[PDB]
Amino acid sequence: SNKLDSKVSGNYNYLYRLFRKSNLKPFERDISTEIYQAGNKPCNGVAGFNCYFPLRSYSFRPTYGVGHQPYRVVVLSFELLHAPATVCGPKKSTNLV
Amino acid sequence: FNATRFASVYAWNRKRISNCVADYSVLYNLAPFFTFKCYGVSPTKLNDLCFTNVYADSFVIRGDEVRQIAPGQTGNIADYNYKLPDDFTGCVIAWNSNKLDSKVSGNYNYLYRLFRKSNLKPFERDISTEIYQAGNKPCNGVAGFNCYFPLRSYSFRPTYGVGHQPYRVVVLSFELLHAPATVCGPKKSTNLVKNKCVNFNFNGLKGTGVLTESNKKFLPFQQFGRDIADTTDAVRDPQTLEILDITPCSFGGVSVITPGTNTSNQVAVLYQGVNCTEV
Amino acid sequence: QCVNLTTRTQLPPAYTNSFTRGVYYPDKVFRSSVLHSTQDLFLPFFSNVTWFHVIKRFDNPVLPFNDGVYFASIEKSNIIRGWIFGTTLDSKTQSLLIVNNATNVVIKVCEFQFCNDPFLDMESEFRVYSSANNCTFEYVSQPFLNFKNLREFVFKNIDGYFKIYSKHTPIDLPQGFSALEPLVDLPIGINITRFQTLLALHRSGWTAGAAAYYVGYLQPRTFLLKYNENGTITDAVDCALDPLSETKCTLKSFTVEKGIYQTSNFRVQPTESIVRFPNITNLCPFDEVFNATRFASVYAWNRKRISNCVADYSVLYNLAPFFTFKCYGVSPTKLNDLCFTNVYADSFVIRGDEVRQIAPGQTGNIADYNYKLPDDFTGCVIAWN
Amino acid sequence: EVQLVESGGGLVQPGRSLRLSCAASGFTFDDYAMHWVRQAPGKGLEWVSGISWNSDSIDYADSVKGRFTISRDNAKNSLYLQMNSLRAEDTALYYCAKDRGYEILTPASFDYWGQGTLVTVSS
Amino acid sequence: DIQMTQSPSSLSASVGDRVTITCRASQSISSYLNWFQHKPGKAPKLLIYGASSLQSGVPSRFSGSGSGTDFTLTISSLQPEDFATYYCQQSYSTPPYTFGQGTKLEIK
Amino acid sequence: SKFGAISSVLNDIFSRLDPPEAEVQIDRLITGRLQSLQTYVTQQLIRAA
Amino acid sequence: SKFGAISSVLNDIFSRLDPPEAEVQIDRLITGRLQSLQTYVTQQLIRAA
Ligand SMILES: *[C@@H]1O[C@H](CO)[C@@H](O)[C@H](O)[C@H]1NC(C)=O
Repeated sequence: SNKLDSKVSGNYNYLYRLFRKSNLKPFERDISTEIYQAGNKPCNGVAGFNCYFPLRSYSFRPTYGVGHQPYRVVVLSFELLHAPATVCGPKKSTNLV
Repeated sequence: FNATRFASVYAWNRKRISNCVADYSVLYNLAPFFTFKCYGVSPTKLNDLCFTNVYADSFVIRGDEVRQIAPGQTGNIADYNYKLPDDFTGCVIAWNSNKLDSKVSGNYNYLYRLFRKSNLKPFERDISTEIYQAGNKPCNGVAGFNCYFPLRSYSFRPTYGVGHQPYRVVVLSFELLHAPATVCGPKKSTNLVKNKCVNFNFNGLKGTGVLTESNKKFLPFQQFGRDIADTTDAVRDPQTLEILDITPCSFGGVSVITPGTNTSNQVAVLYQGVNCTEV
Repeated sequence: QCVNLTTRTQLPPAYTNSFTRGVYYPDKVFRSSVLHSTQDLFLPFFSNVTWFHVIKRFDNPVLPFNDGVYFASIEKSNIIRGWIFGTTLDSKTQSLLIVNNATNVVIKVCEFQFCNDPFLDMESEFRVYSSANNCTFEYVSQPFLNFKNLREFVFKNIDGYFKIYSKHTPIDLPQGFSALEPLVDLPIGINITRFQTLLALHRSGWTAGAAAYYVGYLQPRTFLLKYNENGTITDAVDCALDPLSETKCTLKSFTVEKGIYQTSNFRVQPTESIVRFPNITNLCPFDEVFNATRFASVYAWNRKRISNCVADYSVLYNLAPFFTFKCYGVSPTKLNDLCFTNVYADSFVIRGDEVRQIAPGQTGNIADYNYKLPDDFTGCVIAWN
Repeated sequence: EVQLVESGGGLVQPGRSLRLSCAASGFTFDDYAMHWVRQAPGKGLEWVSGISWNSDSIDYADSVKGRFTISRDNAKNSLYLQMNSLRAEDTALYYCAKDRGYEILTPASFDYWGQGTLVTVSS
Repeated sequence: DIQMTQSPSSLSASVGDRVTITCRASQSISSYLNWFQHKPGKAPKLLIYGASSLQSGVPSRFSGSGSGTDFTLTISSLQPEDFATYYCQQSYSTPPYTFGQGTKLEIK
Repeated sequence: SKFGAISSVLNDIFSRLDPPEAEVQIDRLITGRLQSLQTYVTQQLIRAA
Repeated sequence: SKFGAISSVLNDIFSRLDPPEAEVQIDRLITGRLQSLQTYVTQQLIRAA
């Protein structure tokens, strides 16, 4: 996405969480903005040391590294059941015999 | 792993580790340790098993040579520098180290053997610098025609591509066996429970059964104990040296006595081969 | 400190019968009242083993290690002190050394410089080696120690591991049975083909006390071992001694009733592996490529195709003048075996500083403007002055 | 937490010679390389010289070649740098940098430094 | 030869701001630079080595990014103890260990 | 009998390996033991006849 | 019969194939031969009865 995501000062429009409470279950999302428990002493709303904020900002720039370029990723999950499939391929339809 | 300088691959360094608690999450959470691939043990399980003695073999190779560090894999380093036995259980950790072992002018501290009369045996180190013989005429200490120096220096430079960047490799080999284990994984002990059906875990040996006192006299070095079916029936408590007998929990067959459902639906139950005071 | 002794007496070694000694616990598991068949390096029953006496007798020869060693010692006053293992028996190749003095035991693997007559001499005089350059392992522990002492040792070298089994007994070899428990394992990982024992001399000249030691060689075979109720080995049957023993081994029993039984077939073990191919003709034309008088310019690099011939890459591979062997995507040692559809030879002339530019991921005048190599380049480059 | 002591500075006539000594005690000195770098009073850092863990590979700055020499004594864990043929442009500060690796020309960077000693070259 | 440039020389900020500084390299040198905080009153310190490999012992507020020629350091917190000059130094080129020109950073 | 698996004990396979290939090892062990049981049952049937 | 393996010659399997899957191929061949011999033995037993 270099041709579409390229700011000379670094694009901050995309953010990424680091310090989550624990490993996430597959297919789940968290929009928690609470300060992460980054030690033994409870945070109790106190930030800084011993309590780090999970969110961080991407620094994508037009001339970053090849691996440092932003990549748009779309994952399609397909579920097939005995129910009539509503999303099928472009194959044509004939007359039954 | 934090050693400043590793040894040459032909004279690979070996260290013995025993009689301690080993935590493998320390190595696992470091980003640079990229190639962390293990034969015979899944990495996630290393936190629970218990080993007798472990070996760490450290060296430095070329980036593309990492694929040659594998059991049953043929290679230049495999044939003449370091060969992994086919029946090898353990892991390999290879990570790029271009930041330390590369000189802009050129690094020449690492050497690898190129020629040898015969393939190396597993875990064999050959430090011979004799001039390789390629012809019928004897070398006689002269590196002339058909007389070559088997050692060649890796000329690592930062300007190279990923195909020739130096890679630091550490191979962890486990002496997993019936011997009394001393390299212990991170786990907490528990009080001894006797004379009931319990799920026991003795030095990574999982099982289910009844633990009783036994009169068997283990040899002072003899740890486990088996039977005609080759299953662990007698064991030794690691914390305190006593002999325990393992008995499978009470089971049996259940059959139903019943007249035809056409006439009635009452039933009786027969527990086969057991006195029902122990049902 | 090297001292040469001229009091040795030349005599052919004695020979005696091994009887039924030389069994050791194969593993560290516990089995009771069960018969177990195991195949490993074992000392054959009733083998003819070498016998040495020391008294004015002095037997300190260098013996081949073969696949293993069984070392028995009939001893009083503990006049025998240690062992030496190695191949070249000097500092050229690393050698292993064991001693057991009056205080402890010393184990050292180093490139020692042994004297031609290593021996010891109350005992306060040790003369076994002169210099030690490079060491790789050390270990200090507790001392091991009418003839009254019998020591049986088994030395094995398998897969970088040196296994030592020991057994002590209070008393020719007595007629009896005694299994050897496993004593120590060593992570040596070197080559061992020769060995010798180490002796101590009594000084009052010098006289050696009466002692004897026996040497047998291990062979790969199968033994059937019987465990008693206590869990200790009491009897063993060789599986390749005589047909009665073979029948016992097959039936997995120590008593055979009257009848006829089938054991195995007639078998000759292989010795060598033979490989055959036709005559190696139609060699590829490498001489016109390398021994060419004139090469073309780098921009107009000469391109030649090679196919339908046998390519002996060893010729180019074995010339020293060709200093730089930089190959990408394939190892030089498998150039002799790995086969390809076609070979493309691009010949040109460049400077010394631009040699590195013809490689994947490189930049420069030659790489960009004269000759460009792909990132996934499978082949070698050769450069010579 | 490693400690780097530098001494031997002062006032000197241009064209003379003197000594700078740097000693380290906070780590194992045998397997770490060191460098000498310069901070000008009105200009930024610029590399001067460097030596490896052992005295095998040695290098000097382009404008500095043949003028100053460095030495390393692993016995008492110290290194020396000799001021020779000084002029008016050598009145700057010197820092005793510690390398991350073992060699002299590596991508390895400098980890820990200490308070340098001030020198000036004037009449 | 290698040439390095630092577009910012003096910058103004506050205690609770977020600021970035960038360095430019004349030729591609495979992202092998280190970044130095030079306090005028004490010994200067290493903060990040390599492309984006944070040196242990320092707060993780500082963030490095970029590969090739343009590299960017970012401060998200701007603590009142960051009155220093920031340096970016290369260790890849044939001219060994050439440093950059100073980057004054202050808050007003 | 190992039947070609890395070990002849199910507990060792489970505690030593993750499911993805422990299932292959257990497949080998189960098929071997099932074949042995089939042989025993067939011999019993013939002897019963 | 290859018994579903790559080749039906034991030595060819051992020669041009690395041990990691050569072991699987050898297991396939040997188990096929065991099953065939088992079938032959069962047929012989029934004919003997
Ligand atoms: C074990 O050996 C002792 C003699 O040392 C003997 O008295 C005892 O009966 C043996 N054990 C058994 C179970 O027979």
